[PDB]
Amino acid sequence: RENQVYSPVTGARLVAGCICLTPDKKQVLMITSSAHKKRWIVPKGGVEKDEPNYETTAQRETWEEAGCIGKIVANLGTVEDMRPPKDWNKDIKQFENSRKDSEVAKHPPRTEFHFYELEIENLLDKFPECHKRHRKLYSYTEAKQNLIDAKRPELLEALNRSAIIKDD
Ligand SMILES: O=P(O)(O)O[C@H]1[C@@H](OP(=O)(O)O)[C@H](OP(=O)(O)O)[C@@H](OP(=O)(O)OP(=O)(O)O)[C@H](OP(=O)(O)O)[C@H]1OP(=O)(O)O
Repeated sequence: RENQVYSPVTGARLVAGCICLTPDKKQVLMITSSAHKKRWIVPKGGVEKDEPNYETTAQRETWEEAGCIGKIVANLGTVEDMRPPKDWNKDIKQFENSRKDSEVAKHPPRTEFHFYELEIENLLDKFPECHKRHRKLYSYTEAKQNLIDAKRPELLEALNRSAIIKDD
């Protein structure tokens, strides 16, 4: 429903999420997509009109989607979902070409993500989406490949800004 908040500039939907790390920072918590049962992503969801800050949305979504509780130790800033609209590929105009580079035709972002780094304090076996998704820890290398397989580079960018140990 329209409790959703949008960028007043780009009309992008405003989303907050967490990069949930283990205390040793060797692993990150991932959840399976609802629409696509095999795509592994990280907890995130739409900011609602009542919510006073992005941290609120991020910790609410981390609980609802991944039954995870922890403390926010870092602001990982913003990343954007620059996937083109559903209109794309049945359009006449598709790409915009430079002399030494190629780009997708200029379009507004779908989503603006505000990500936080969380240190996991507890994982509970029961949470609101406990039967709708799976949830598992992955090393950096495993995590990175999951996000490419999920076709979500903006989520990998968020992961890369975290303190996750990448030497594994
Ligand atoms: O609201 P959210 O943040 O929880 O995200 C929902 C959904 O939002 P909605 O509330 O408007 O339905 C997204 O729709 P858009 O905002 O992109 O239009 C959808 O992205 P999509 O276009 O299908 O793209 P992909 O599935 O190919 O990535 C996303 O798929 P995932 O991120 O892969 O899981 C879903 O995640 P969730 O259901 O939690 O697993």
